[PDB]
Amino acid sequence: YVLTQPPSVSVAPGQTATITCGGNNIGGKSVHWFQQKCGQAPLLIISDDNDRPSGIPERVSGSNSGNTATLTISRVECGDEADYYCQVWDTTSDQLVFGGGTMLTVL
Amino acid sequence: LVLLDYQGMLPVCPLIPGSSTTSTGPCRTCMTPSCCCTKPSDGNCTCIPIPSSWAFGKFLW
Amino acid sequence: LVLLDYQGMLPVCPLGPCRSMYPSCCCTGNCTCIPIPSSWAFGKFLWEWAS
Amino acid sequence: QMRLVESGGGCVRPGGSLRLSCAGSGFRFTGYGIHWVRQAPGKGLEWLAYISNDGSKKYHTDSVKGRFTVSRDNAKNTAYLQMNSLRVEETAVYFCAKDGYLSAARGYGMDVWGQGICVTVSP
Repeated sequence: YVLTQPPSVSVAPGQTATITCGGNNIGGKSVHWFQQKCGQAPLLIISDDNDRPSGIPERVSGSNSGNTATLTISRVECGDEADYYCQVWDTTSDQLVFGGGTMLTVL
Repeated sequence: LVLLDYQGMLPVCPLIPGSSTTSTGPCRTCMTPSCCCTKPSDGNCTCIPIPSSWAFGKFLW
Repeated sequence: LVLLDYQGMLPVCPLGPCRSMYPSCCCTGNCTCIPIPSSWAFGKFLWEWAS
Repeated sequence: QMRLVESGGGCVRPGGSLRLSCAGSGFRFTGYGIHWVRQAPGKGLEWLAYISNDGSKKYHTDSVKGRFTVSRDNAKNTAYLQMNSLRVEETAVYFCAKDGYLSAARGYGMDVWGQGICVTVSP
């Protein structure tokens, strides 16, 4: 179950970023989005494709529909530079699958 | 009320063991009174679906 | 069974921020969940089912 | 708060073995399944294994199946990952992350990640 995800996304401080990870049947799966800054443990920022955890800035909003699931970060600060990873439990083979990671760049 | 839950018309929530593996999950996976969910103080919305039949009887056991 | 009910120790979904452990919400976009009544969940469900 | 600490990493010979303990605290360790992920030195996250909230259901990736083996001890609040026949390309940073759902048979998604222990394998 390949979870394609763009290798990199570049934005500007104030604009918005959209990291779109897409599987064959990603609409029927629980997409979780994790944020991992350089030299740090990944941080869960989106669960159940939209449920934002406690302390995560409200600018972060996930989505999931059809063949693609997107993570939108609005008004990105320079502190949002990280790698954002998709994660879904493929029930057909019972394996958790991560995306390729999208290195956000906020200039 | 005994024939009703045979048809699954009584949506009694299954108990989440909290110490033994179950068929719980998130809201999205419920689709694949639809399911009953909890928000533990140290976890996400854990959702377990109601049984399609004998929900009340299964709950009472 | 009704004493077990007035204490609200049997959760029945009537027929959203969430909340052996008793589930505290029933859910069906976002995850919208109706809370389960604290007491007489089965009684209220039966009252609404016939109404 | 909820916090996981990995231990047991370090340099091993190609073909050695390790058991990465994962001490969890601040949460009911008995109610949540523990994942095990690895990240290559400069590459993306790679799922490695998962063990349920009691230990009944344990899943492995295909590249590690038959070599790695998850385990846990809820009484001691730890989770282990015995990694046997470790290869050269196995050097990475290994995280243990608790699942976010109570008593789930499948690890639909992590909630709290471990610090990440660096495992190197080289002569």
